[PDB]
Amino acid sequence: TEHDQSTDIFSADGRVFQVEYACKAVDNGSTAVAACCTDGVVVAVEKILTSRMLEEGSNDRIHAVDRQAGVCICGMLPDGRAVVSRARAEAENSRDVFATPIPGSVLASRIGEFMHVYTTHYAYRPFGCSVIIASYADDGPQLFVSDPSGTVAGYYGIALGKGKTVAKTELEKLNFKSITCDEAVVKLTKILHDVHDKSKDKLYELEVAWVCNKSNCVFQHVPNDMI
Amino acid sequence: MSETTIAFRCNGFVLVAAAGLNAFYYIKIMDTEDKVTQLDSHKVVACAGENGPRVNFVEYIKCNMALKRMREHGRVIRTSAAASFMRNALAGALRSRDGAYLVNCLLAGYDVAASSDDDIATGPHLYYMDYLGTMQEVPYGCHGYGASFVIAMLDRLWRPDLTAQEAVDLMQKCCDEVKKRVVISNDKFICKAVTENGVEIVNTVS
Amino acid sequence: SAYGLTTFSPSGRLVQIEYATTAASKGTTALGVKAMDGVVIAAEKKTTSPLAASLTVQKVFVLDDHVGCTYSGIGPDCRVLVDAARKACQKYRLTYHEPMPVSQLVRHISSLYQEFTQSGGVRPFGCSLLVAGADSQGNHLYQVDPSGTFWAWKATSIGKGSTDAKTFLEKRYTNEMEIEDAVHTALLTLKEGFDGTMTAENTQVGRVSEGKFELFTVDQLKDYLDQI
Amino acid sequence: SSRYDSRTTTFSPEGRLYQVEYAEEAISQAGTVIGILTTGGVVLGAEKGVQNSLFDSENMEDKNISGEKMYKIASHIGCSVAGVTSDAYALLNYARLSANRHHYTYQEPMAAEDLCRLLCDEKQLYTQYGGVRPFGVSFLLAGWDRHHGYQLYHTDTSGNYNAWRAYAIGQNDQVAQSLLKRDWKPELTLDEGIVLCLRVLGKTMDTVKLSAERLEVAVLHKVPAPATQKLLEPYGVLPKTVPEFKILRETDLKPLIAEADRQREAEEAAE
Amino acid sequence: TTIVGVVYKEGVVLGADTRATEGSIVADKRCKKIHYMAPNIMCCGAGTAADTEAVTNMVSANLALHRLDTGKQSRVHEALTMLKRHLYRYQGHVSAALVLGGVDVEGPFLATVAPHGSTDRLPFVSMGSGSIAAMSALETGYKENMTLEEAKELVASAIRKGIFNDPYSGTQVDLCVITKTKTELLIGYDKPNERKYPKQEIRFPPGTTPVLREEIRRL
Amino acid sequence: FDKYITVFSPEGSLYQVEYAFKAVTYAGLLTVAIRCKDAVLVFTQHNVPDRLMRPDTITSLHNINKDIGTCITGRAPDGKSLVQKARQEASEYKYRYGSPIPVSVLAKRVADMAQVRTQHAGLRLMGVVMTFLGMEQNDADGSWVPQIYCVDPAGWCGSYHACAIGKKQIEANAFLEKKQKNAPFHTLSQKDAAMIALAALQSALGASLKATDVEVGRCSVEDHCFRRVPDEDVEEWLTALAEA
Amino acid sequence: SILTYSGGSCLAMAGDGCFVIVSDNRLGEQLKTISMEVPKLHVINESIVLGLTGLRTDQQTFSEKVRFRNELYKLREEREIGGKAFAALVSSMLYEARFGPWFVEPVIASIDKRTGEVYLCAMDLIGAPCEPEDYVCAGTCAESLHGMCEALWRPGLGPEELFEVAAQAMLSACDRDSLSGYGAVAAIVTRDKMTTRLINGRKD
Amino acid sequence: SYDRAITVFSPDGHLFQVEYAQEAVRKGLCAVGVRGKDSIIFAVEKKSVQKLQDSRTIRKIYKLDEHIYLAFAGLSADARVLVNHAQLECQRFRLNYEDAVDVDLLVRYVAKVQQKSTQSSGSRPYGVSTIIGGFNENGQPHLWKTDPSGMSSAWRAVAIGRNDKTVLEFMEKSYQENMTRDQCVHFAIKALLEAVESGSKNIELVVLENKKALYMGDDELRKFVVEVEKEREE
Repeated sequence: TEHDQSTDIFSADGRVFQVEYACKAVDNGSTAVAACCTDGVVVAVEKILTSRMLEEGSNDRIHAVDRQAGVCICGMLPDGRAVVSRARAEAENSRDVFATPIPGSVLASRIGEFMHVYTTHYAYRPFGCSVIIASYADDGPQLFVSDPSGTVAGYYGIALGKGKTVAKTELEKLNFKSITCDEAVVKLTKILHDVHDKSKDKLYELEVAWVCNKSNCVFQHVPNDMI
Repeated sequence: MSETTIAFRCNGFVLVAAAGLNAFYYIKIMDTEDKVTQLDSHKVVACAGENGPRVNFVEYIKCNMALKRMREHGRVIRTSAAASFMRNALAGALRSRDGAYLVNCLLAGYDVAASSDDDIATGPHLYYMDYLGTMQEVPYGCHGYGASFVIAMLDRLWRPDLTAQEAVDLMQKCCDEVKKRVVISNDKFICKAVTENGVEIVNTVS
Repeated sequence: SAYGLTTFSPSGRLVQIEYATTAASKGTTALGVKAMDGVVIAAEKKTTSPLAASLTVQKVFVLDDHVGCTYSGIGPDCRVLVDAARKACQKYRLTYHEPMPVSQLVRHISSLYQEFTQSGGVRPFGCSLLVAGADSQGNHLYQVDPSGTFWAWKATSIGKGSTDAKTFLEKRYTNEMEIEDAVHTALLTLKEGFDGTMTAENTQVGRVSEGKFELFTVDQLKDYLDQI
Repeated sequence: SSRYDSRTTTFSPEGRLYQVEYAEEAISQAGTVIGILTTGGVVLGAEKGVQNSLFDSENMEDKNISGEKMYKIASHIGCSVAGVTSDAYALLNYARLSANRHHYTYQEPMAAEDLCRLLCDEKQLYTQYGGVRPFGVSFLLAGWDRHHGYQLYHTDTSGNYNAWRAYAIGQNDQVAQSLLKRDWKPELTLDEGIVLCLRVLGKTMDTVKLSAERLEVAVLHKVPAPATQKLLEPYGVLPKTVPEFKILRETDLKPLIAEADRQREAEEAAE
Repeated sequence: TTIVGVVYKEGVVLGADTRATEGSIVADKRCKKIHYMAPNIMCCGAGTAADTEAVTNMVSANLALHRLDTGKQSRVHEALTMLKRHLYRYQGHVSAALVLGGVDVEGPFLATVAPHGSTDRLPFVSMGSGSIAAMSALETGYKENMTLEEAKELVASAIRKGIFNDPYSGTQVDLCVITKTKTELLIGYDKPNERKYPKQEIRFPPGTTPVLREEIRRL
Repeated sequence: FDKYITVFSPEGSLYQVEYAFKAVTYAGLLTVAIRCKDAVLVFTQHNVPDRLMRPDTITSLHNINKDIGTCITGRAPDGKSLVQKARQEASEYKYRYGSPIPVSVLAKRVADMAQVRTQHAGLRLMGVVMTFLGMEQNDADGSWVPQIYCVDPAGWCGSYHACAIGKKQIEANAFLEKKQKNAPFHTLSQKDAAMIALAALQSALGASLKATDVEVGRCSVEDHCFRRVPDEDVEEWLTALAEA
Repeated sequence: SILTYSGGSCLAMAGDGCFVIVSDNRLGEQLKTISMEVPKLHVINESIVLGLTGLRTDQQTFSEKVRFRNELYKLREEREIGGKAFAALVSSMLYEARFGPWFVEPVIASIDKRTGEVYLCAMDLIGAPCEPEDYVCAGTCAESLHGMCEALWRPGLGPEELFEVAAQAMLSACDRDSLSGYGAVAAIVTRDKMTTRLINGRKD
Repeated sequence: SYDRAITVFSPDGHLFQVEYAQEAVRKGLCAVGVRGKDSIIFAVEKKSVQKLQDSRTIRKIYKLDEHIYLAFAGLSADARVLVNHAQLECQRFRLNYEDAVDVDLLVRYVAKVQQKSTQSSGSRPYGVSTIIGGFNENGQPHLWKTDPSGMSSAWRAVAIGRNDKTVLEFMEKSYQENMTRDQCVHFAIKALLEAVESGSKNIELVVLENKKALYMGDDELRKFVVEVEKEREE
């Protein structure tokens, strides 16, 4: 069992255990959900509070990375913040060098590449976060997830963290072709209130954001009255 | 060329002389600087140029020769090997960033057997060098504005079998002709002999 | 990583160099024979399956117009030595405007093997080479091993079937063979150790003669196989 | 990755450097090598391995630069090695480069003890800095210089060197060192030295007759100086004799092997 | 120097004169100015001799490495790209002008490369100090789909205009023919400047020169 | 110790290289490539387990340039890192020599990237097989010929008439060997080649395939470019197989 | 001019199985003469002689570098270098200093021991070679030398006749030059032997 | 570039790499220095007498400058590297300040090189202890010792290497101030023969006086040993 001490070693079965362990940190974190409508994309996440004395906005998990795109972090927040910085730099590079807003599919593939490189070298460890990427540039609305292995995929709806098995069940009873961004906020918030476990985590709040036609394809937090 | 240096070898010695002058434009600061520097027990170098380059060049050669001595059981190095090292330092500097050392030298030595295994021909040697790194063994040689007058005299009067007394006389005639014909004042000379017994000052020449 | 992977052991052995030499001695069989007017080298190229294209598999390489090589052991390791050798030959022509002698090329290769037995962070190469070529001093055949040691030979073999091949060559070798009798002898020696039927498609052959090194094509090799 | 570092340059608990000791054990397993100081030169002799019939010559144009065991470093310095052969080639190139740079800078030959000291400093460096194994080589060096005449040095895997009138490294070095301690004398000639070398190799190999195909012999001696072109070099001065390193062939050894077999048959008679 | 090339029906013909000068003196009356690049590719050079020599040797060696790696015949466009990239990096300080010609699987190819690194692919070119005179024969004589014999006569006539009218060109014509299958070099294809008056022989009797000293050495 | 870094074991082997090959099967998918008279085709399983995933974002096929395609088999993000390095290589080649890189040359360059990690300590091997597809030109007549080249984690590089890679590759190769005995694959039409590749997938998976379960790539003499084949063209090859 | 500062000239000629190579003896600083005993020839091995002209510090530096490379060649290759490979080596060392050159102009003569073929080369200061079959010349009286050889040389001379022609060419050219003279030295090389002679000239 | 940490603290404040270096020093041959009125003696044990050794022995007392000498104990190859550094520093000092270097200042430079080897990543300590002695430009003698940690101190007499602690107890009793050149040579030979077996060719010796240095010959040394062997019987 020396094979699980660094990310630069395969096990006999063809696995990389340090990356699996990093994934377990995401699976024990707070729940997130997201949905891709015909207008846009909506993201929502549960924040577990550690004190009743925090200001509002503390330890935000959702961050803008360009005018038209945003990221939500699951698992370890300071690791997520390092990925947010990288993503900001790739979006700026696309505007400065190629004179375009970065397409959603390209942004997700660069984030994946960046995360993968920390699974290859004896001197670094894998990130302990999964990132939800939400974008609306010239390729339409797009929602992607990148995990600690650096694997990247596109979704119509998705859930992450410790409530994900149940939350997935409830996202399967939505109609993705038809739904608008105002309905979505009500349904997504409901799923998150229902999976919350009241024994373990006593204090919590919800954080919600979107990018859609209503907002002029600007990625932003929803106004706190719509919850 | 404001300072003249002269040297010549005969059968058991080399004589070396150089002018004492230090100047600042047209003002004589002093006229007794010794520019015939001793490098080891049986070797001297006479250099012409500004004080800064002259002193920094001879201290660099002296240091490397002392280092080489102690990584060699304290044995006297041959004159041709010292000449070869100096030439290589002058030529090196010419193609370096700081530029050439503006000095012109005459190197003189008397080679002596290291041990009983040594099959070196013992004798006096004299090498002319210039600031570019040119190096030639010669029987006599000079630098400075006075050089051309003295060289012609030596072409006329030098022989290999001069005695020590005839040679000291001949060096005094050479120095007097520099004073007679060169506008730049070279009023005092310092002279040294290199022999099988080492390096000594010749006091009767000035 | 910048520490050494090859180290001495209590009886004075360097075991990673032995283990690399064991990997070389489990490769497929190659051999070489020096005649009085040239040199031949040959090697087995059996594929694992008939879904593999035979033509593209290379066991014999041109290093320059006068010299070539073959190998046994780990193929991807051999490619690194073949690229370094090609480069050295061209660098020698740029400086002296003549072909690099085989003695000098072998020494260049040998010093690249020696670095991977001492530098930090690397294991040794797991292949032996046979090098054959022509220069002003004549025709030459050399062997180089993972230690970096090299030897000049009249005939020899490397790889799995290498002991039986060397016993067979010791009997049949003479100092007065012509080049064409050497090609015959080389192909006969391979056939002894070969598991299955030797064809012009599953074997490869190269030759030094008249100061040039050349791979046989499949067609040329078929003519020689129909005579043996 | 740091948990797999073997720590080659780390002291161990009695001030020992284990990699240096283990490399010394490798030397003691190699072919025997002998050196002898005479009044006419230095002799170096080595046992070659068993001689297969399929071995070939490199067919080099000049024959006195390298054999199997003996290498020229400069016109006045030669050597013989025991240990890891490819490591010896790396240090031999370093020595060749050092000795010829000195001649470039001073236009005279490098002293023998100086070349030996540079070589040993290159070995010491790998025992103190840089995390890799040391060289596994021992050299006998033969030289001539104007300071001390003929010299014979030995170098070891720690980077230490010493001077000798006769010495042996490799396989049977306690047996060889005992026979030399008996039969060496201050008044040996070059030919008497070569015979004394063949008899010592004879004994350690353990064959009654000396195979001329299983030995190698080199000498460092002084020969008449060649041309003296005073037209092209008007101030060039050569001496009467210059050092030369020579590798003896099978037509120079034939008479000297005879003399070594007769002295072997008259030492088996008294017993 | 005068150097010339044309494309014909099945190939390329390159030509050059053979004089080298320093100042107003003729240093070499038979300098070779047609250099080997590959079995199917040749180059003529004008400019600084050392620069021209160095560049063509370097690219010829890198093309040989690339044939061993890939296993395929060298393409004339590759040679052209490699020359151009080297010349551009040195901003004209490496002063080589070149005419490159050869034949590969896409047919005949002829181009020039200027010292600053610009190129031009054309069906007839000239470079060097005789280039204007030679180009006057090319524009009057060139046509589409020349035979091999027409093309050799046209290149030789262009080089002779340089030889007779430009002071820096002279002596004789060298040609090089490059086809799909072979490359043929024809040194001294035309020699229109023989001796008119035979060289008077000036005999010095042995012992004429005074000698002071002598050394001998056997080898 | 030999189990954890790239050094030799006593039998002459490299264990991190063996284990990187188990990573290829662990991923659980199967790929098959085949070359016929005028084209080369590649068929890979399209797995979208999760009903909420957007299928057109999950692919194992990628263009390296206009004229060369790859298929990744094994650890997916490892394979995407090699796609980016191959893209960079093909673009350096074009700058230096002024022409697009040939598919045999590119495969060799990627094979050298792999060999470097088997011989230097501290970077993990990539647990993938990369298959490269493209047309290459002959110097004799100037005609174009399709090629398949595979590159494995040891740095081996090789060309094939047809190949299966991934889970149950042993059973799918056996199957193609049988079919080869009837007619060499270089005589076959696209349709006949396709029926052999789809039959091998089905036989080895032990299931039935719809067009949405496979993604297919192609280069041809007619159109050099590497392109995805439309679902309708695949349906008609499966239909044609179900009959016979 | 930097190439004419130090003085000196060199010539080489080819014959039937032989060559002759000749230099002057002067060393100066522009019009001042330092020494009258400085020949400019260097024997590389039995088959090859190098003549170097140009600035004297670069003649001494460049010839030492060439002798150092030649010593390492012999230990690596275990053979003497031949004339064509030696000139290629020298050209490569000059081009390495393309943009800050050595101020020297080499003349090289050699004879292939086996065949008896003679090889001559002259180079400019950045390494461009010229390899005629008759003669090569360089130095301060190059223009005059070049014309004397064109008039006196003819094909197929033996050692002694070829010597006479080369000496007369060198002495006539030096008499029209202020910066070269004080006699000459010559080497005569065949397959079998190498002779050297000192030629008497004027003293001005 | 290897940059591993080699010399580290362990749980009771020990630096093991430095103590192991100090063990290599105690295994080494014995060396002794003695300061007199106007002389300094250095005496060293030699490996052994052999028939085959070359008469011209390799020197194990080194000259650093005209007026400074060094003896050592421990690993001979590490000591040669330290000697080389100190020779360069003596010449660097003349180049920068014109004067000849003082002995105490050269000892500080050497001690600082040893100390750095105990704290630099990627390298082990020197396994060497040194004795350094000389005269300033005003005729006053100095004698110093350094250890592998970089600690330096001045002594009137001192010993290092094997049986250092025995030779040091002998010297503590018998040492007297202001001894003569010959009385010092006697005292040093005597101290060495507490550790060493015979006194034939297993001693080398250097006598350093203001402006003169001497590697003692075999004949003058034999005289001094018999005189000492006679007094050890009493």
